[PDB]
Amino acid sequence: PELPEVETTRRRLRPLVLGQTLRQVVHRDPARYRNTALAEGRRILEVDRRGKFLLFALEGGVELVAHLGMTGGFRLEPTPHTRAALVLEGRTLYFHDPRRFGRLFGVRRGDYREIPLLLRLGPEPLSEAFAFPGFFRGLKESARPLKALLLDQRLAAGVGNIYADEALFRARLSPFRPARSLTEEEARRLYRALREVLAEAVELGGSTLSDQSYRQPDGLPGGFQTRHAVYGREGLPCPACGRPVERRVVAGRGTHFCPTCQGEGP
Amino acid sequence: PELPEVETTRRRLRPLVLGQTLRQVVHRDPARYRNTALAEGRRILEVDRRGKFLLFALEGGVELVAHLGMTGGFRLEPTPHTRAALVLEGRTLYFHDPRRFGRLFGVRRGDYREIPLLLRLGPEPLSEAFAFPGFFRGLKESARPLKALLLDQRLAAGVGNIYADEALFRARLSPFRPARSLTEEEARRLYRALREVLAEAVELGGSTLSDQSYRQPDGLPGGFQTRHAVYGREGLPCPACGRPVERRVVAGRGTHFCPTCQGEGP
Ligand SMILES: [Zn+2]
Ligand SMILES: [Zn+2]
Repeated sequence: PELPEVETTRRRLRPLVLGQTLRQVVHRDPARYRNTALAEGRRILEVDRRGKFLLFALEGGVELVAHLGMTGGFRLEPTPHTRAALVLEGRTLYFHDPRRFGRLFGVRRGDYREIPLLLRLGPEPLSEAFAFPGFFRGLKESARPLKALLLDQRLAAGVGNIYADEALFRARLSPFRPARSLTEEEARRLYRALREVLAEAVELGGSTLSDQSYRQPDGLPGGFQTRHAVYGREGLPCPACGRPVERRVVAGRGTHFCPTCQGEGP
Repeated sequence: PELPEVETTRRRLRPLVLGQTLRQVVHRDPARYRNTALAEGRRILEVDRRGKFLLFALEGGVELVAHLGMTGGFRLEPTPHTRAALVLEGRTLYFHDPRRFGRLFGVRRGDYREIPLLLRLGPEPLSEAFAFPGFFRGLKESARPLKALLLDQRLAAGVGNIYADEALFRARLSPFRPARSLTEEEARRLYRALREVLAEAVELGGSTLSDQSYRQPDGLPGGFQTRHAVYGREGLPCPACGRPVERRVVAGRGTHFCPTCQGEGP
């Protein structure tokens, strides 16, 4: 679940939760679900998103921050691996998290000292805060692989494997070359590709694949998967040159790409 | 402060905080003021008292429990020893506490796992629930000194040194005799005296001793100390027989009494 999936969740949850009192946050894991008691007995005023985090604005200056990791998603009905429940006046949201990567943080509005990942997040890719000047600066400030850097979310929040892979293919750039090795012309292509890929994905309700671990609360599948050029298409023809898409796993991280179009491969 | 001082605080504060939004509980001592963030951003629905505890009932099923201790008190103006502040929309309450014995507890309504005393407190002395049969039975089961049973609070919630001493004098009973040694007639006198002294102390707004430690919220002193017969009057004339009031200490525990009038005197 990346920015497009989480943004879709935010948009779909608003109609179902705005105005409702969050009666209780039921769970049995104070290590992963921190200070949730702070959020109880408060009316939900809004649902915001920062990166991949979901932030429920609660009456009285409090926020319930949700980290939807890599499985953790909210459902309208309980599941065998539901680890927490947000009990509202009219309905209940169940936190489906098979691999316990999810997190919840009851905090005073804006106080993210205990949420390091949220604290260092770069600007919102689809906002005016994500400007090319700063983007270019950040790239030249790093010698690490271009892909890896994008995943750190310091240059752009919410970017994961799917969209980094699709943006790199769109911009025709190797995911493995040094970030600072990019020319202004190239960096500009990636800047645009990243923004266009993310925007399109949001418009199509995100991507929905096989395992489909992550599901939207209404169960409506996304449609950006129909635009995937490389992600999840290993062995299939590159949509540009027909060459079989390659999937290389480096440092435990899998990356889809076309060796020909992205200047890599054997 | 004992039941009378705490009750006076409750009565004085209610007209000032009822219906007000508790915006924040300001302090920098999480050791003594625990989970206060739980109470923030909630309207104050009531200010209850159980024994010597003050409880602010907050919208959303939360309670801010306050234990004053030896020198704790809420003031309408800040003091050199203010340890915390309850910032309301219309005003601010300051928790004055020179000796730092006071404590604050933010808790879900009813969850007194951290304040067990609050769960075992006996009936409220000035209530229909405080009955003689139970009181008498409670005394007949103890070989411990009468006064110790008045301080237990499982028998008489809210009673401390001042009112135990004063009740015992009014009832003309030895503070040091075994609780069980009392006859039913003696027990009935102590029962009545205890209730009258507390009721009277409440009427006069609590007791402001020599240390001038206790003061109502606005700063005005209580006025029951003028009715004191033996407390804080060691060496002064008993008001009934003119003999010098004595003060026996038991392991850091003073007890004022008239030897002659209260069946003692060696
Ligand atoms: Zn290709
Ligand atoms: Zn006397």
